[PDB]
Amino acid sequence: KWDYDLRCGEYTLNLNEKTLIMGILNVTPDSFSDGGSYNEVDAAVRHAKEMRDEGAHIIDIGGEVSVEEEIKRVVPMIQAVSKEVKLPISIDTYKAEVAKQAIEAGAHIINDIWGAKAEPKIAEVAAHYDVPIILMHNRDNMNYRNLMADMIADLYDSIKIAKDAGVRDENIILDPGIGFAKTPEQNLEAMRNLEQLNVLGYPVLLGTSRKSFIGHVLDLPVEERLEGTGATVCLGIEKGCEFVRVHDVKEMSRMAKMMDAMIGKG
Amino acid sequence: KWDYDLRCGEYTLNLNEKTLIMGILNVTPDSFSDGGSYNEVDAAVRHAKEMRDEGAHIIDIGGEVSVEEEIKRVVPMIQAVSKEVKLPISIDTYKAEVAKQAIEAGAHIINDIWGAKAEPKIAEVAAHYDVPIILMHNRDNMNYRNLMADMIADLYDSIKIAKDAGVRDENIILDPGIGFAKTPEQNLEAMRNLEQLNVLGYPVLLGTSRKSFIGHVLDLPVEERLEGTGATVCLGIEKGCEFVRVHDVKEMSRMAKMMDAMIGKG
Ligand SMILES: C=C1CN=c2nc(N)[nH]c(=O)c2=N1
Ligand SMILES: C=C1CN=c2nc(N)[nH]c(=O)c2=N1
Repeated sequence: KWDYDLRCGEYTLNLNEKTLIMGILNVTPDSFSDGGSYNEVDAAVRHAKEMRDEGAHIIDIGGEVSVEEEIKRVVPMIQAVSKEVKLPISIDTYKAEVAKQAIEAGAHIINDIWGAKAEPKIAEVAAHYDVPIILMHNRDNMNYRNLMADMIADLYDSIKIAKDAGVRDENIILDPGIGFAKTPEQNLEAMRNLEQLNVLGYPVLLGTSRKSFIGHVLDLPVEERLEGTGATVCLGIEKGCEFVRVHDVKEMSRMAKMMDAMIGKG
Repeated sequence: KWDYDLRCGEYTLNLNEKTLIMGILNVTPDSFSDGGSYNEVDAAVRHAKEMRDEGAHIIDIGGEVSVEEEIKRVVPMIQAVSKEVKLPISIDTYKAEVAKQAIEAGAHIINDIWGAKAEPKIAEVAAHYDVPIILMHNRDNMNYRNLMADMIADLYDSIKIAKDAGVRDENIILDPGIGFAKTPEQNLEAMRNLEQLNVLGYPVLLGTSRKSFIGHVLDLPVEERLEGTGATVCLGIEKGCEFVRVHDVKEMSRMAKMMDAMIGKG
């Protein structure tokens, strides 16, 4: 199906072998420093190692409240994790300056929850360093005419912005942005029709881990949503996503591996 | 989709509302009695109550090594669970005599892992008491020409046997019999093509809980197969099964409920 591998730098990710697991890194900050402290960075490195050991294929590191200090927080973490954990790293920001810094520090993938709409300059950064970028569907409103058709239009608006900056098709990944700009019922609708994103011809990453719509369905708090997240990950993979962004790496990695075997992946 | 409810006796089960959960009852027998003892029956009642509280919609009670004493073991359990747990009960046997007894004792559904091929008389019992019967795919060999097409042929051979005895279409349920007469790779194939069973027009029940093919994929022992079973339950429901037969009721009931919401069931 995919005639190219995801090229990340020192690491390369096969898209046909298996559903690739993106581990979400804890960011419990130090109430005492501007960022960089030992307790903060060591908990971060510790979490990455655990996630690596539980089957994560990528570590996702997020800083999100001002620009200049977002770098201070996230830069020291990328430096330590990239050094001590042999996995590609993605920076969860939508800020151009931030992204530059993070790749500078050793991040391999950009993760923009605004799909280059918040700060289009980020796309230039992406093209510049030749890294893969994740373009999530988002918008500042919920007034959809046709949810799915609008998501695809919105997404395509991100691709245009990215290609116009020189981003290669092979370094583009899409995300339906579940839990963003969508009502609980709209979140279910996107899930139910996720396979439509495939027509755009790009690897799709899904991120539904522990989110409120799972809560709204099950009536369960964030810590009780492991079975709910599992359902959305299974249905996601059946509908053709290549990546999942989860908190419970051990559990999700197991279901993902079983789905893969069943649906003939790899 | 289904224009009739599953009529069980005092209980009636809706097929359109939700994926219905079948709890597998523990049968740890008393090494000291022929059957009926307090420790054996009380653990049984206790397990049923827990499963009811965890969201089970049916309790499945199995005796399986001789005919005359299978009744001794399973009859006292049906009597106590039917009295103390307000849920329909299914008897997991393939033996005509056994089935008669169990419904006599209060069981509402028959669960035949040989699909009326081991003892066709069971079908007569089913028609006689007007109870729903589950016809599982099975055979004494693994020499398939075309797995799916043979399963459907084999299954249809069970339906013929059942209808010929007077069983009404509405009291017929099918099961692909995962883990029976199939290699691990064939178990994955049946899973991958489960939606084909739908053309026969009968509610389908899937039973994959903790089975060896999950083990063969994950390389994990029976007690470590909760995420693996979860994958097969999610994919099952997406492919249109109306029932699942699981051990981990709390967990499976949660994923099933989330799938239901996502795929527009209910
Ligand atoms: C809460 C968050 C933060 N960053 C994300 N990034 C991506 N790509 N997808 C998500 O669902 C997502 N959720
Ligand atoms: C191990 C067992 C015993 N009885 C069963 N009964 C049904 N209907 N389906 C199964 O998968 C099944 N597995």
